[PDB]
Amino acid sequence: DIQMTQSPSSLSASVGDRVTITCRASQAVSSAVAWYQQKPGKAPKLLIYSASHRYTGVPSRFSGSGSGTDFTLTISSLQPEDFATYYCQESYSTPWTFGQGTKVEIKRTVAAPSVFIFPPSDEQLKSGTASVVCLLNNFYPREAKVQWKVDNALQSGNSQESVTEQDSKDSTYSLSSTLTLSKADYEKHKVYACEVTHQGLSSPVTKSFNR
Amino acid sequence: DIQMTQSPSSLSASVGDRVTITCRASQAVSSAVAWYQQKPGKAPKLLIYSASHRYTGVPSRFSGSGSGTDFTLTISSLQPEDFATYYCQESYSTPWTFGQGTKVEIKRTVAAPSVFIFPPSDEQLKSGTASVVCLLNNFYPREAKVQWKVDNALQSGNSQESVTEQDSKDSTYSLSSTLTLSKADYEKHKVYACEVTHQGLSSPVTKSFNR
Amino acid sequence: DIQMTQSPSSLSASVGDRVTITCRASQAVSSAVAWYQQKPGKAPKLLIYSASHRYTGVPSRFSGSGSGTDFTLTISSLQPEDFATYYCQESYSTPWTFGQGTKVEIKRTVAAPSVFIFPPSDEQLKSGTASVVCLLNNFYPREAKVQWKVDNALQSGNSQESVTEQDSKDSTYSLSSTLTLSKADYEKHKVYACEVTHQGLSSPVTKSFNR
Amino acid sequence: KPAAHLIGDPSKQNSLLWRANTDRAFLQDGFSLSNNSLLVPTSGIYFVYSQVVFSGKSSPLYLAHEVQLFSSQYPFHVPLLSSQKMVYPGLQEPWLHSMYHGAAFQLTQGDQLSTHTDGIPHLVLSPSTVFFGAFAL
Amino acid sequence: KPAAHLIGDPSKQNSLLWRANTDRAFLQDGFSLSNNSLLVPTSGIYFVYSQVVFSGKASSPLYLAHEVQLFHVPLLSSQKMVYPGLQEPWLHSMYHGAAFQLTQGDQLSTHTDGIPHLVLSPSTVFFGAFAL
Amino acid sequence: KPAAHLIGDPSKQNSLLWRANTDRAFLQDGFSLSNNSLLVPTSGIYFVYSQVVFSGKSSPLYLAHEVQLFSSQYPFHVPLLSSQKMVYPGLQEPWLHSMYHGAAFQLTQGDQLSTHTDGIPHLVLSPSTVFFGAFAL
Repeated sequence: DIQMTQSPSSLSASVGDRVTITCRASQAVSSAVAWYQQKPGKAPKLLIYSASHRYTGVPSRFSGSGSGTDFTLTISSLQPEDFATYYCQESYSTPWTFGQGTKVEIKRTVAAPSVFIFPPSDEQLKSGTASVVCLLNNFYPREAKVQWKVDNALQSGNSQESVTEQDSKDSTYSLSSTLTLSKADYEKHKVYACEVTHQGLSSPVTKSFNR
Repeated sequence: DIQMTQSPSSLSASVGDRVTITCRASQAVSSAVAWYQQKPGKAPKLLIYSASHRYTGVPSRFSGSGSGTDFTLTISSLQPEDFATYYCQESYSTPWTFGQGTKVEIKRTVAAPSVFIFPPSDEQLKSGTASVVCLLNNFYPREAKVQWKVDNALQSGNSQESVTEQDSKDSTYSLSSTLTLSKADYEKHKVYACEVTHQGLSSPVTKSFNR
Repeated sequence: DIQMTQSPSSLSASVGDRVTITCRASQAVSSAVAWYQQKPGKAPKLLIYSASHRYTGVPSRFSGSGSGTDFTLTISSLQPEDFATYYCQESYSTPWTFGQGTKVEIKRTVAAPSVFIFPPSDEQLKSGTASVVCLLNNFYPREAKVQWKVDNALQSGNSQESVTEQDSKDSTYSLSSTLTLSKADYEKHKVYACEVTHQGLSSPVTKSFNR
Repeated sequence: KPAAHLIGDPSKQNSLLWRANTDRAFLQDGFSLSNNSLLVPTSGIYFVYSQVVFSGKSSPLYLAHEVQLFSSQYPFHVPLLSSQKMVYPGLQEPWLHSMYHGAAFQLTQGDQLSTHTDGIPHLVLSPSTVFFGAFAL
Repeated sequence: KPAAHLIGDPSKQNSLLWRANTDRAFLQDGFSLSNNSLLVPTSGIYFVYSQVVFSGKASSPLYLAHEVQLFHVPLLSSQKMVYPGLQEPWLHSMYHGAAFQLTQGDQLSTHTDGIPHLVLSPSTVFFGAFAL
Repeated sequence: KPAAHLIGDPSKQNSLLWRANTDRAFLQDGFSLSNNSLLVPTSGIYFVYSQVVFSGKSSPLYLAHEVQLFSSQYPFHVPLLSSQKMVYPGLQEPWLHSMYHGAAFQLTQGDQLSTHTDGIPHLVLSPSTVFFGAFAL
């Protein structure tokens, strides 16, 4: 088909900033390119068709340029209701493939995460399964790494993570991670640790407990 | 040529009624059909061209529909001023044949006529002929019967009627009957009478004079 | 190429007058003719394109006619600010050759000049040359005569004149005669006169200064 | 914007009578036929076009097809678009000639566009092979 | 106002694939291709045109055709029938165009017979439409 | 809306000279000739069309007609619309070949439309048979 390669995948910006999003196509594609805005839990919204034409009621801080292969969306002075995901889309051929989207998020200062570790409840252990949770709280930027060690042996494929959206006050993130393993394997071992790497952390933080 | 068969020849509807008129064409005709409105002794007015398009300054109660062969004028809410013959016309070929028209009458509550009688003028009796005139005023419906008795002896072939068109406000009619006869025969008799029959009169009204 | 022969070369009319200017094209030329208006020291203004179409902003009194080979710019009510040189231009071929222009002067009731005499500056006299300036201010018609008298001995070939273009409000001219001579010849004489002859003066005005 | 696309009536075979009342043919925004002519609805520029197709098989066979404008003066008919061909005798195989053209013409309201054809018996009457059309610029 | 001018891909020579992404070819104001058919962007009246050119150099007759369909109903049609004993090379060109009422999402496509014999360049083989 | 329809000059017979100053020829709303080219009056989409007709009665004869767009690059002309035909010697009868084509093009203001022709002497120089034209969409 035709591929639409948006870049960057995300970018952090502040209000009144000029924001430039690029969309590169696998073919030449006339000017048959559109741009959409999407906020979570809502449908997309047409901003731009025909590469540069602005759809009706779309504010003039939005613009599109480009021809052939390199297309750009540009917000001139960002506004507090402009923090969304922007999709480009080829309108030349069928199906009408969309790019993978660029997320415009809020810039703020670096914020080290605050780490907490939680052992399994006792009543959960009656179920035969053991969930260990590591909480990374109120950090920025989003890039954080969590390592699970069980008696200094590090684990691979038994953890799941989940991150929140920027908080509505300090614009920070929070990460939960859940090591999950049988009551069997859980009893074999004593020390359970959760090692965090972040940009605000000058050395890695390890939180841990004994059972 | 092409023939435009309109139907019905004539209809009667109350104010605020939806009125619907059909026109069937001899051929297929694309959508090349126009509709005109003609009040007595006036030139036609263009209402609809191209089957469905309303000419400028034609009020929105007039609409046109249809395609190919069966076309339809529609008045959504009939107004007391909409009494007229309506013509369809084919705009496809030449000559541009009109249909035979549809007389739209307005239906009203019943209204007894006011009867007035007029003797012959003295200056007309010099001429050797005597016109007697009966006026029936502001009635509905149009169907009225005028009898001329001269000394209780009713007349036959010597009167003529003429009726006005529906009033544009009260939607009524008026009738003039003219009994015409020689000065000689006018002076053989004394009592000249006018006997009006109408739906609005439970009992026939006669109006008369002596000479 | 195509030659454009504009006529007359110039003309004089009073305010209110209907002024007609002709342009004849060497070939047939459709309606592909334009008309421009140029005031001295400024760029032409588009007046009329496509022979008869008035460029936007251009007042109604300006109109263009003609087709094929004879073309006409017409000013119906000539205005005091309508003085300029009007050009026609063939727009059909390349290059887009212009007519030679027509100069329009505005006619006015006669106005006498206001004379002013300026002596040489003290700092110019250190330079070894004396410049004496006479000023004729706000007069009509253009034709004036400036005599330079030095101790009543009138001067020949040592003075230079310049006239402004007609005012766009009052339609009057202004003259500036500059008598120039070495400091060596300026030190020899005492009385420096400027004598003005005009149509609004009933007898020549002399303006002088003692050295 | 006024437009019209006309088609031959296949029910004639010895005449090319234009029509506009089927699938694939139409009058729109004011066009109209008058005795096999198409009637210009308002003055303005119009792209006018027409296609024909002949086929078949003593003397040479003259094919021709022209889009005309009716006029009041001599001629009575000025050609806007013209094509000829001339198919000859000894042709051991069946033949097929096709004529297409169109151009822009300044016309006025009530002008009459007609077409004249030579070799009408040889016409190929179908919606996609014989047509006459015009549209306002 | 919508318009497209499409052009053949000469990297095929045994299929006539249309494209609007080069110099001289384009989509404007709503047109789009979908599987080698031009999609009509809105309902209205369009002028649709196509040209092809076949050529050869000379057992059985050779049937040439080119058609603009409405994806099947022909809008524009032409044939020619080149036969055996031709002592010189040949070349047939076919052009046509006309106004058609189309609706949104209608699919303009083209069928061709004698594809190997096509002359593919921008100026010889094309297919396009514009809204009136 | 810009439009132009051009005709050949019959007083030449050895060159194809476009002109717009006669009946059935025109420039409208900004079109302009420049050294036998058509000058595109503003940027936009144009339908550009042309027609020629050739006729006649040792070596093969080459006919060709082409609508070109002047370019600054090389070979300074890019082909928009092209046709050929190849009329050969041993023809016992007179011949006549006709070439039509038109398409929509994206042009900008100042672009120069011209036509190259091969076989100029054999051209039928009349208003309904040889013409060049363009109009704005």
